[PDB]
Amino acid sequence: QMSEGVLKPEGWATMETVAGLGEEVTEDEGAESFNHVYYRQMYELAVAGDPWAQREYAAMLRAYDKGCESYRASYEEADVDANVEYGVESYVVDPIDFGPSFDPEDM
Amino acid sequence: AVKVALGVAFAFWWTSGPGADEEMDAKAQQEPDRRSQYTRHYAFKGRGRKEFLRSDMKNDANELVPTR
Amino acid sequence: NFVYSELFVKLIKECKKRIHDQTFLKN
Amino acid sequence: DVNKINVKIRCEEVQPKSMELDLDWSFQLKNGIPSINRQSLIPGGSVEVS
Repeated sequence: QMSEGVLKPEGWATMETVAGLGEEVTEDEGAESFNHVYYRQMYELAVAGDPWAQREYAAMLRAYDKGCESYRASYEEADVDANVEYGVESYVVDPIDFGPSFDPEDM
Repeated sequence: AVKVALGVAFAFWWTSGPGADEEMDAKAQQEPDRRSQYTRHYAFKGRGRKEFLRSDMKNDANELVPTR
Repeated sequence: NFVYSELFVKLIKECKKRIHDQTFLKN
Repeated sequence: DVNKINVKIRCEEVQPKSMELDLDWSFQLKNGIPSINRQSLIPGGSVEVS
């Protein structure tokens, strides 16, 4: 159990609409890891004073609000579409497949 | 017709090698099986538990979304 | 006085702009 | 001619044949000689034909 190869731990996951403010992004580990510590640093400097940090933190806040309102709008649209497609009925999962048996398999 | 005759005719010669029973004893004498693939598991019941191998962990990406 | 804080803000802001920007990397 | 439309259809048949062969051997090292007798290359695997 203690010797099973070269390991690698768990990291930070990023909220995609506020990282790369508005515009679409791509994946890279170093950039996301930079952004997570960068915005905590800019928050501390903006609280201490420092108008250049206050600009960056306010711009991030603007993108954060816009993405959050867009995503709740998408939730409302999906709920309305589901209430149109089915009635007051709900969607039902597939049953689990256990393989063959000497039984009628929908018993 | 020719192929299924010649393949069986060659199998008769190739299968008729000398001894033919000491290798049965050699194979069956190792009643310990071939070594099986290791997984992390619990001690009491042996259900698998998750691994952090780098060559698999380096492909993983997650994100955060608001809740409803 | 006050020089290292200004240089720190300028350096991490430029490092955010021209490196470590995922929209830049996407384009 | 911008008032025309040409529709093109591509189709693929299925390739139906498949098989899988899964063999295993065993050699006992009395010494450095790997025991290459004729009654040693007989495997112990499985055959699947679909």
